[PDB]
Amino acid sequence: MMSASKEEIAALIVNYFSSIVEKKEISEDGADSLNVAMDCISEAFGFEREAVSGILGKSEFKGQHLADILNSASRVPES
Amino acid sequence: MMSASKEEIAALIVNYFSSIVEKKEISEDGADSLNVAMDCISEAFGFEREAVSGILGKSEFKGQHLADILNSASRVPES
Repeated sequence: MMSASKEEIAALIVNYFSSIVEKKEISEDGADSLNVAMDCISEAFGFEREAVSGILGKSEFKGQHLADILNSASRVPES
Repeated sequence: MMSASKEEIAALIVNYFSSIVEKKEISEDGADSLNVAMDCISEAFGFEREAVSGILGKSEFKGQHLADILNSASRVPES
C-alpha cells in the first residue's frame, strides 16, 4: 500500500545488505564496502541503521525482503 | 520472472540512487554519499556502474524503477 518513501526504500536496501553479511555470503572486501556504503546511505536519506527495524515496522514490507519483492516483479516491454 | 540475482538487485538500487541525483532531489551532501556508496556497491557485487544499463537490459525490470517495484508490494503480517 506504501508508495515507497525514501526512508522505506533505503530501509529495504540496507536490510538486504545486512542480510548478505548476516549469512556471510559476500566476500570480506564486499562486506566492508557495504559497511561504509551503509553509513553513506544512512547519511544520504537522513536515518540511522538500527532505525531500519522501525521503518520496516511501520511500513508494510514486513515479512518480506528486498529481493523477494523484486522477485514478484515482472515487466517485459518488448518493443 | 527473475529471482532477483545479486547484480540485478544492485542494478535497481544504484539506478534508483542515480535517479535521485538525476532529478537533483537529494541534498549535495547526500548526493556525494551516494557516489562513494555506489563505488562500494559496485565493488561489493563485482560490477561497474554503467553496467547497470546492461543488467537492467537483460533482466526484466525494464520500464520500471526500484520504488515502483516496491510500490506494487503489500504485506501486512498482522499477528
